[PDB]
Amino acid sequence: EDPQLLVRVRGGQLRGIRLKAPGGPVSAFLGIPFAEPPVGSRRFMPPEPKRPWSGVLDATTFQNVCYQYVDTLYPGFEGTEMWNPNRELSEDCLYLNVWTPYPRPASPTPVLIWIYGGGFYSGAASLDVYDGRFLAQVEGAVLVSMNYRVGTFGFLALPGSREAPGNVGLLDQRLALQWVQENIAAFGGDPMSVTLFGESAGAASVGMHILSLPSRSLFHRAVLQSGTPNGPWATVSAGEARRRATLLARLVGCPPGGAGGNDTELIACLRTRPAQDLVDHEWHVLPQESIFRFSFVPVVDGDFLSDTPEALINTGDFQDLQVLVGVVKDEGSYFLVYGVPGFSKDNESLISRAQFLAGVRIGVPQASDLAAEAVVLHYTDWLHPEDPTHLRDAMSAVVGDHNVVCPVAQLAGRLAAQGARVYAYIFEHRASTLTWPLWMGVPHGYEIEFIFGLPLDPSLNYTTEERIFAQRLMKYWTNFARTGDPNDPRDRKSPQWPPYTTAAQQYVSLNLKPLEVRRGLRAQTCAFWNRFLPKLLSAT
Amino acid sequence: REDPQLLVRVRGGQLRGIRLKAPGGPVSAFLGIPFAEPPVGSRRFMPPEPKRPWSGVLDATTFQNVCYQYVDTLYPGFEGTEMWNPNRELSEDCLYLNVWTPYPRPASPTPVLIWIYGGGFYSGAASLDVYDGRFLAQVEGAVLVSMNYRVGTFGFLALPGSREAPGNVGLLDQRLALQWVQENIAAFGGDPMSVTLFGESAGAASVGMHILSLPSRSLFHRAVLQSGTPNGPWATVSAGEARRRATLLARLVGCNDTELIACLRTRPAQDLVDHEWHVLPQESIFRFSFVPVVDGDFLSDTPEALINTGDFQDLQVLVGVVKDEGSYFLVYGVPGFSKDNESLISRAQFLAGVRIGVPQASDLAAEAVVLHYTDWLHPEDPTHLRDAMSAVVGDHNVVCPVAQLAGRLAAQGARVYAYIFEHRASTLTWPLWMGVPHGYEIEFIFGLPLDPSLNYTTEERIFAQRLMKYWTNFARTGDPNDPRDRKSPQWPPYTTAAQQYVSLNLKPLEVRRGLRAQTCAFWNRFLPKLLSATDT
Ligand SMILES: C[N+](C)(C)CCCCCCCCCC[N+](C)(C)C
Ligand SMILES: C[N+](C)(C)CCCCCCCCCC[N+](C)(C)C
Ligand SMILES: *[C@@H]1O[C@H](CO)[C@@H](O)[C@H](O)[C@H]1NC(C)=O
Repeated sequence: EDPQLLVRVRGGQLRGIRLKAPGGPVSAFLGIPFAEPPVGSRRFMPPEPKRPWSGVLDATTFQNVCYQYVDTLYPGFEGTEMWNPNRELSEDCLYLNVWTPYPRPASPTPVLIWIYGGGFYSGAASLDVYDGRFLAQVEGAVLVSMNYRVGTFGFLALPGSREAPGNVGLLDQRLALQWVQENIAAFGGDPMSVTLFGESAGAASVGMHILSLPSRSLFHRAVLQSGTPNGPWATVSAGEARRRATLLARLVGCPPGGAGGNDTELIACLRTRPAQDLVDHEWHVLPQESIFRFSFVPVVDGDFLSDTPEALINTGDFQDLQVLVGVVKDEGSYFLVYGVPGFSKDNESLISRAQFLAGVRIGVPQASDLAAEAVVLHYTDWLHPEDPTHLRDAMSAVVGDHNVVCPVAQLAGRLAAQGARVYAYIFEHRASTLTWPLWMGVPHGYEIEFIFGLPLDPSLNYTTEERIFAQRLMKYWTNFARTGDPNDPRDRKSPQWPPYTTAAQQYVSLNLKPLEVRRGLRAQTCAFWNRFLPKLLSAT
Repeated sequence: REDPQLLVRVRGGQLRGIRLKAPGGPVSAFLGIPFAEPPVGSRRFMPPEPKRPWSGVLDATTFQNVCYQYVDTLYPGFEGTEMWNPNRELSEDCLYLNVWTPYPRPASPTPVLIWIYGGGFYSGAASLDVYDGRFLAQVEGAVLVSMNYRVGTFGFLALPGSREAPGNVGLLDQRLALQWVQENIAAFGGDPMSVTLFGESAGAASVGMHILSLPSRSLFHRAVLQSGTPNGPWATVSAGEARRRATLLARLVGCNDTELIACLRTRPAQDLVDHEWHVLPQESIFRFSFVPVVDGDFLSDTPEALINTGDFQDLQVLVGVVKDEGSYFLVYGVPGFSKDNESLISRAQFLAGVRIGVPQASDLAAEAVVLHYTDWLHPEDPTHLRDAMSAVVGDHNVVCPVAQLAGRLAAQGARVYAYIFEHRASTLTWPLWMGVPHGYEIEFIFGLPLDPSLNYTTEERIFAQRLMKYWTNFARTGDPNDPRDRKSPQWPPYTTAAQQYVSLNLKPLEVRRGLRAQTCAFWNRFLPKLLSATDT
């Protein structure tokens, strides 16, 4: 047929499809099974390498989304729907995608592996905003985006157990990585320049790979957008993981009656429950009412993660590492409508003070009273402690800083200090297209469109600057991808992006106006969160 | 034959004053008038008993003894330090007051201004050149009274509940002086119905105490608290602490409460002064040995309690603070600070100094403080660190307690006026790094720049006038604003809602909202909870 859309892989033949990007043709190999479907008695189990196949495996289309909760908060609303599954749900979802430029690159092009985010409970490479055709067509890079097990399926764990040891949604990603290694070669990809890049929980994931030895040998560069492995939401202890597994199990009738004491039977029992049964009780295992906290996520097992990601970034050796890190203007905005009284995407959410005080307890569930006070002290504007507008924006700040920004900063600094070559940024441009209210500004995850290059598509209603902007962004990423320096290669155009350093603390303003270097990532505020607050908590 | 204008008859007898010359004219001055029987011998530690009547004409032309106290020998010969030291023979017999009126004495009853001097309750005197009534008297026509009150062990050593050493006597001395004015001030042309109290540091604390003590409250109508409050970390002590110290000091000099006080009364006054500092419990600064005890008598409850639950509708108050309240004190106990160099310190000193400045803090409380006052972008910059250490001490001990008091008073009916003094005396002898320290506003209020003999500038003289106008207008009408003269900058009341105060500097008045708002919420609201959580 066409040697361009026909490829032999370590397991067998494949057939891609030829996509048409604004600037030209692209080869796309969608739905490549990287592992044997983790269904049946394989559920909660580490993934296994897909067995070799006979004939030509079709790969002209997107596979099934892993089993996960579907958002029903705002039915029909693009702002939420855009994140929901666009393919059928199934426990048989272990496939990855590959975009290569048409025709295949002359020599070993650098590879950009994307890891989607969604609180470790949702997400899919199948998504529109994760369309890696532009970054291949335009920047000529080999882009790979895989699907990994979310929710209970990916992270339910009974630490120490043989049949649900946890973190399998990560081993999924790791397995996709080992694949890209021994197989990307055939797509014109360089198995020597693997640059991982993900947002939210994907970012947190990327971090996990950096912190996990076995994952090291599978990548060389890393980008962590709006998320880290060290936060208050990305991991749970062994005890908590268990307490939530058993509880979820219990709710689903596992085991039935007053029988118990055997984890194997407990999992065996769980393995028989319809997928939707688990998803039904996913949210009932949280210990307190909250936001930006997820039920099933990576666990500190002492295997995939040898110790807390905190303890790891604190004492790891990141000398050789080259990382790109960042954040958006208002991380915490999106999460407010999902459980904080007074907040809706429909009104301006001009909240009362009491609403704000309550909100603080939700957004910071692990906080004792005194610690809550501290947070209130810090975020209240005492000249106007009643102004609804402040209270509103302050709530978004508490959430966004606590969960994303400060942890980012804590990582960046701890990384740089450890030997890493870190680069930081603050995405501040609010897409014109954006359907969420003005009050949320630049919400968690609204940088993707630009990094992926969606504004390049003419049909989509993006402004010309946004297009130029997107290209600029794609440039930084791909540049960081090949070189390990997001800067205009040789061609020293103009503004330079300096490495974030402990002493200097430099990050850049990623927006319409050319680069604009700044110092201190909420330095003051994050000193509160990263230095003080912790000891306030470990006292109370 | 006598000058009819300098001969005054007072309840205890007659007295002759002296005609003084102020820059713009003559002024009458009656100095060293006794208002109490000499608190000596067995009268030591005891409350003041009224001055017994005398015969003949008492000589009220010269200042009297300064109350027995400690003398500041830190920087021998240094004006900025000596300007506060005793300028008359020390003696226990020091209970006298001074009145300054225009010359000739005013025809119409004029508003009285009563000055209570600073000095951390361990020192001070009305004898001091900075507390000179002559300018206020001559330029504004005020009747200015100022008294001496016992300090240190003599005026504040307490064995709560005993008869022979009840404590707070120095505060009683001031009250007695306040009564004396009530009675006798009419004789000089003063109006007993328009008494306005004003003080600085411990002086302002004392003023606050009179506001919070019922008896004293019916002896004045308005008040001005300059860089000082009744509430706050240093102004008062528990009854148990007061006793811990008193008992300790007693033991330190070789001494049943009665039998103890008896022994302390045989000790030479200097023996006491020498040991008064040995009783402090911790390595600190801006923390004094013998201050007002909360006896449940003069002070029914704590000033904190009292300002939170009191009626203050019938009160007009002027409160303020100078731009660099902390500096002066760093020099006294925080390593790395000297008047001689620029005192740029290392983060290590800043850290060890916060424990000096907030001696009562727990490691966590301290760390909370450190976190607040650090510039995390340059946590090592000695300049910022130096400036910051000064703010910790100023905010903790003065600025915030003032903001607290302003809010509580305002909240509970009072009419409050607030300011921040920002001008640095051109003639200032303290290093430029100390900015406008604690006490360097006084000389302007009292009108010293009006004396051409002193080397102030023309602007400074004009400034002094403006301030004297502010104070007197307030002492006169409860409002510091120029009445008829709807001039230019109008000074609005501090309200809990708007939180406005003004800038007292060479430029015209400027209104500012929120007095160290965010920082004071840390000290006032949060720090205490954290403090109690981590307490002993
Ligand atoms: C922004 N994306 C999507 C890319 C990543 C964010 C994932 C976190 C979603 C927060 C809302 C959780 C709501 C939980 N429920 C629906 C159960 C209330
Ligand atoms: C300017 N006036 C006279 C109105 C106020 C003077 C206040 C004196 C400050 C002394 C601080 C001592 C601190 C404790 N140690 C002994 C450690 C220095
Ligand atoms: C916004 O709307 C939600 C639900 O419609 C409501 O709970 C909230 O009180 C509203 N807030 C304002 C400020 O209108």
